[PDB]
Amino acid sequence: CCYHNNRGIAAHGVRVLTNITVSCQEKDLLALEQDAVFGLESLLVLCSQDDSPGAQATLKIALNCMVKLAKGRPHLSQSVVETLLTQL
Amino acid sequence: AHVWEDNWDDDNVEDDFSNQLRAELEKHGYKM
Amino acid sequence: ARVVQGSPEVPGITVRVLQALATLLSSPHGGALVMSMHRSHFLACPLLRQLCQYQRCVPQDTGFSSLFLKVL
Repeated sequence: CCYHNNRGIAAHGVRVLTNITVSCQEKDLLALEQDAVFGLESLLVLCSQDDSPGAQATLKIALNCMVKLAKGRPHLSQSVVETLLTQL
Repeated sequence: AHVWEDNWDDDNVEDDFSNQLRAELEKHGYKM
Repeated sequence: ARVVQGSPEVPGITVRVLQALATLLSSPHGGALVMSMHRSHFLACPLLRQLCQYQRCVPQDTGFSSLFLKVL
């Protein structure tokens, strides 16, 4: 559901993946971290060029997930910020 | 549903003093 | 640079790191142009390049896509 066509279901899925990443630190989840960060930028390049209030809410949800993901795991964070500059 | 919690500049977070400041300050629209 | 995009699709399938981001930024710009219908004849060339790359070496590309980089 993070790799789904609809924007809102993608936002909910990337929230779920971000929340799994920020939460409990078992080893055999760390690969999802990589998936997580790519998911954000993928969703971002879907919801940047749309200019609709639903897409604006998707921007809100995605950027809140970006902040929380960079907050929980700082070693992803640098990759996080550089991807953001690309869509800037 | 807000990204930045310590944002000074939201849609409507402007107190009264800033409200009359904006009212008398946006009208001129020129800066040197 | 349609031939350059077709060549880098196999390199992107092998190892992309940052080239996949450039490809995604190029494709969604064409998608936004097609939303405005501003003569966006760029997705068909990438689709033909992807079809040719799939027809060249289907199994190695499929294994790299479904094993190494599922996200991209």
